[PDB]
Amino acid sequence: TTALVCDNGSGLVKAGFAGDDAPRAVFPSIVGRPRHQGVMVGMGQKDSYVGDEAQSKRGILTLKYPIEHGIITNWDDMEKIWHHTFYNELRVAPEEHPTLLTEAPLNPKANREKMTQIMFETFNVPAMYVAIQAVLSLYASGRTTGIVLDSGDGVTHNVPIYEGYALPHAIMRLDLAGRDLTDYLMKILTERGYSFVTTAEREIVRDIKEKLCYVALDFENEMATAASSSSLEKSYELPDGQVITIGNERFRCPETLFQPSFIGMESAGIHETTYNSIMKCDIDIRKDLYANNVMSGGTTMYPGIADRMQKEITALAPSTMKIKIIAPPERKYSVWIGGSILASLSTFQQMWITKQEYDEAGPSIVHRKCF
Amino acid sequence: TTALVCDNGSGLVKAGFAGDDAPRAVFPSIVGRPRHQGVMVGMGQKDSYVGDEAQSKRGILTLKYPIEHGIITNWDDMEKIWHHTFYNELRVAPEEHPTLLTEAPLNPKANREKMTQIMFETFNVPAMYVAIQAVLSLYASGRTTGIVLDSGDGVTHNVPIYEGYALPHAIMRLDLAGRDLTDYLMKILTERGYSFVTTAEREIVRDIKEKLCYVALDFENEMATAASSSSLEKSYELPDGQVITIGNERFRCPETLFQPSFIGMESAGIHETTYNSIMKCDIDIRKDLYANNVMSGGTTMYPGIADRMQKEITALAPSTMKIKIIAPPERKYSVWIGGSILASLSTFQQMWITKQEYDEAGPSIVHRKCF
Amino acid sequence: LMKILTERGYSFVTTAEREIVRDIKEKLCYVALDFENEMATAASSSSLEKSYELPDGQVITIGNERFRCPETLFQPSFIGMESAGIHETTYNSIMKCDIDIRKDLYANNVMSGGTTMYPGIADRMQKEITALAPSTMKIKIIAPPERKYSVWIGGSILASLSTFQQMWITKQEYDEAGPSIVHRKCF
Amino acid sequence: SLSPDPWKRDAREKLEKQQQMHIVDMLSKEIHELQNKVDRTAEESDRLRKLMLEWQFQKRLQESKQKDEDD
Amino acid sequence: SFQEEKSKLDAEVSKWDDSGNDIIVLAKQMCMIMMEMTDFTRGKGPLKNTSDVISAAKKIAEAGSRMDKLGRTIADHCPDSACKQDLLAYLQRIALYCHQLNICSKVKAEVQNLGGELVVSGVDSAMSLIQAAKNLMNAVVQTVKASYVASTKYQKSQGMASLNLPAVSWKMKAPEKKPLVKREKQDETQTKIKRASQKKHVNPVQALSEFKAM
Ligand SMILES: Nc1ncnc2c1ncn2[C@@H]1O[C@H](COP(=O)(O)OP(=O)(O)O)[C@@H](O)[C@H]1O
Ligand SMILES: Nc1ncnc2c1ncn2[C@@H]1O[C@H](COP(=O)(O)OP(=O)(O)O)[C@@H](O)[C@H]1O
Ligand SMILES: [Mg+2]
Ligand SMILES: [Mg+2]
Repeated sequence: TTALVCDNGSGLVKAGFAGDDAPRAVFPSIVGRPRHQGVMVGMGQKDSYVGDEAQSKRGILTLKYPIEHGIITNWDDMEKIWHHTFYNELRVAPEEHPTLLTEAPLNPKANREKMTQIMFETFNVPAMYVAIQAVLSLYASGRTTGIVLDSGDGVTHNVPIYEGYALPHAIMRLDLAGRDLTDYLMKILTERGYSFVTTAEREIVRDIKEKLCYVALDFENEMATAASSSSLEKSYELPDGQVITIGNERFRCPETLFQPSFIGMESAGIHETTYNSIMKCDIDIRKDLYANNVMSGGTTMYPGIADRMQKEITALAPSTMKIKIIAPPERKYSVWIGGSILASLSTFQQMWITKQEYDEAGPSIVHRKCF
Repeated sequence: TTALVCDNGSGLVKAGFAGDDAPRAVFPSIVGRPRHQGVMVGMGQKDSYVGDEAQSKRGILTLKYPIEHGIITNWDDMEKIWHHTFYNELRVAPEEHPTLLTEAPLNPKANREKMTQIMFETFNVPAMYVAIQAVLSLYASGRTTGIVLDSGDGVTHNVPIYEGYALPHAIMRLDLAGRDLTDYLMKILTERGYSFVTTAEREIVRDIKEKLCYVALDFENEMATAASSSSLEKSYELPDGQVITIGNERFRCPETLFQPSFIGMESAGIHETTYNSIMKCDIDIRKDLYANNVMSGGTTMYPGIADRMQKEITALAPSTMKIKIIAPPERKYSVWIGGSILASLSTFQQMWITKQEYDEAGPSIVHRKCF
Repeated sequence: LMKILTERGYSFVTTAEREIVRDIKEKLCYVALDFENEMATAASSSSLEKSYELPDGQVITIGNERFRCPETLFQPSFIGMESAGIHETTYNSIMKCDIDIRKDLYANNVMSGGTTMYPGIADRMQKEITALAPSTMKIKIIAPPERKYSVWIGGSILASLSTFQQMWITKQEYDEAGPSIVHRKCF
Repeated sequence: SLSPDPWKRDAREKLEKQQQMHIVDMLSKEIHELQNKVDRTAEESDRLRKLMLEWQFQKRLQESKQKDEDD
Repeated sequence: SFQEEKSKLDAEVSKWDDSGNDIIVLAKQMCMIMMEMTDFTRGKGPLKNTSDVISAAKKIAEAGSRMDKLGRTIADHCPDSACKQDLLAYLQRIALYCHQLNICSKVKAEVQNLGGELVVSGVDSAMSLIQAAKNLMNAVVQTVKASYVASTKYQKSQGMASLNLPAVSWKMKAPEKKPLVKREKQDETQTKIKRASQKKHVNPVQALSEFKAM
């Protein structure tokens, strides 16, 4: 019986069977409930929509996110999503498949303890295991050394790995991801008179960001050219037939990843924070860590982000060093792909957290075994 | 057994049995009393005529409407009409037939509380229920998503509904209907030398409107063709044999629906009242509301009213989207048909207002349940 | 207020009558300290009824609508809006600041504008804010009597300052730079 | 089946109308049979009397109803 | 492998004549009727005029009542849980849509007799019944999947005995693998206004085609 590889991030839930090369369920991680008054008889018995059906009824629903900043905050809703991805999206029996869960580094200790307790007690999974976002990304790249920059929807973190060995002291975590960029774009658009205030409208701004935003190779030059001409303008059509225009906001929303002071944060940019982590490593392994730079996650999908990323690192590192950046076209699903490889490994079949171990040790077994 | 379905409006009264496909009693909602000296002995005992029999003796009566602008103003005459339709029209005993009533939205609360009190105390029905007229129009249309434009004899209102959920904040009610068009026609007709001042003569003018009036696609262009030629003239024969002629007044009377300033009202036309109601809804459901635009009521029976509405909406809405108008041939009885569907429904048989609940709560029970 | 006034049978539809409703609101409306208690007391007795006289001489009576209209500030769902009330918005803003200044921001809560002149809004805001903040902190609300003209009073103070004459927008500055000068200088 | 449906009521009305339209033919046949018997009995006069009365009223009703389909 | 394929057809065709005792076979009968009236708008199906659509309205509505009976039996034997609550939610919608089809079709029938076919000469009166038909089918697809989940989840549970559960006569297909990347095309260059992606609505034929007999 094949294992289950579930990658439940802040924004989307990816699930599938171990050994495959693609997930089978990719739906938003939202739960919506009606906020209006039901008049037609028999149409109001349903009181909770999960996933794709919730997104198709944004007009009469309020959308909540069970996960924010990679930390689960609502547990009743999270159980609903897990039940939805086993019986509806995958249509399998949870009680006869070991399940592989994933978690981000430097999360609260009690977070994964509650994740394991729910899996064994409720879904009766025979076994389970918890992995790390950045570690699984290396498998998808087919390398054993390098530094991983995973930028998702709730958290951005770096993990340097050399010859299959980790350096926990050099791991950096930054709570600035795609969700923060959506809020900034929502506020910036008010300069032209466009206002979105509802939770349903926030999903419209997310669609605009993924279709019109890009990273500028040089920020100052683009600002000078933006005001002089109108060659950087683009138009987007709202669902109600209205058309909006965007000028310099196209390259301003993704640019705050390098200047977090725009949103008010004191943390350094992504280019600087990965440079600090490299110099926190030993001097012998820095020679190759400059190369083998792996980027993963949906936030790393902006056009020209790699070109800007390489230029900034070059200006910091000595001129003798060679700087390379790896950006696969499939990097949105890199975390899940590495999960399938690990779950189907021949030598990995001996550290699944079996149910018998859980009974004699309680939920605290994950800390001493799972990494 | 069978549950009565009575739809009492400003002009007409509709009643019948739930589960059927057509009403069994349609008579005018007027009560007349004699106004002349009686000289023949024994012929003056009758002092009040109700319904059709009052309409046949207009020459010696003063007709009055117990309901105006959708609000019951004479509770003594209203009980006369309710007794007429239960014994002389349907030939049923109210003691064993729950009844369903209708009432327009944004109506005073005291209207339905006193309506319920009469039903339970006077006629002694086992159960009852009060619904919204605009909601019942969607039941008869075989739909669950759309905006209903209901225009009867006293009130015109708009109610948007999406997936069986109402949006109370987007409901617009305008007190302008057929009875106001009849009064304007009498004033307009005086230009040609015809005078109708008696209440009995208002029924003559009402019949003239229903047989000769129409809505012009373009008012300004039609006025030009009215003066140049005499091809728009038609003649009507009065009961006493006199013949009248109508010129441009045929399309001037129904024009006040789109130009309420003719009567002196400051409000906007019915075309941009619906557009304002749509624009007050959420941006995501506006696509399904521009289509599925349902029209109901006898005032919407003028020739060309559906085509005129579509032209006016299309000029206001964005050109990318499509606007549809639904005008069923039987739209004069849409409100009653929806009531028959709701009353006979299996899932509805648990939300009647039983007489037991009225005992422990009084007339106020209707607000918490009927809505 | 115009929408919920039709429940009693009074209808105002024209723009001229919208000014009549505004005058009624400014004289008869107030903020309820506890919304649920006021609802129960309104149904139990008619001690909250007040009368108003229209220009034509008619007299209308208003019951529980006096405190329902200002309640939509704290419960925007009444008018169909989704965002949180003013009591919660002013608390979300505080949490978005750094922790070192939150103590001083919890105090010195200043109100302004005519909308904040409802009788009891100062007390209601304090009750709701304290229920969200930790019990250790203290909450103070400043409600000057002249807060309807607070915005203008500050403006006269700034323009008359002796160190402000160097940041005006001279006409010759606008002549060569155009209307875009207002963005970088004025704030 | 789940809820009362108008088709069953329509069928019931049609069956009732057909029964009413055949009972008059049965009545006419009974009148013809009792009329043409040369022999007479005491317990037959009242029956035959009520029968012509009912048939004559039914024929009058039919004649009045027929004209309503014209102008 | 030629002989092997014949066994699958025999097992599959063996359930097409179950006399409507199973839930899945009833839903398949439902969908075929709806496609006929859906294709009536294009005028390329067995139906030819409005009167054909009205006759089809009764057949799909009458089959709705039997679907309600079949679904409710499973819900009663199922212990209270999330799956049971979801199952009963759609059964409320089936009663409303089925009742609407019965009354509305009767109204369209009487109007045909009174004013003639020229009143309903336009196809506009036809989509009133067609709209309610596809509304009913969406609820029928949902209640089939909900009924299946409760059957498989509580197959061993007491009270499910002597019942025709889908868990013992049907199997689910594994969902298709998602594409790793959306392939770009050259048509987006011509369009100067970037629009939102149209939502993909599931087709009832495809939603029911994933069922396979044991
Ligand atoms: N083409 C794109 N350009 C920019 N941002 C994107 C694009 N596609 C997705 N995103 C953003 O990246 C996020 C993707 O989330 P994902 O990569 O699945 O990680 P997680 O599962 O942790 O949310 C989304 O929140 C979205 O806002
Ligand atoms: N064919 C028609 N053309 C124009 N106006 C009509 C027509 N039929 C009815 N009306 C007007 O519309 C009104 C219809 O009343 P109706 O909708 O049946 O109930 P209510 O009394 O609730 O409005 C009548 O008062 C009549 O004046
Ligand atoms: Mg992720
Ligand atoms: Mg009406």
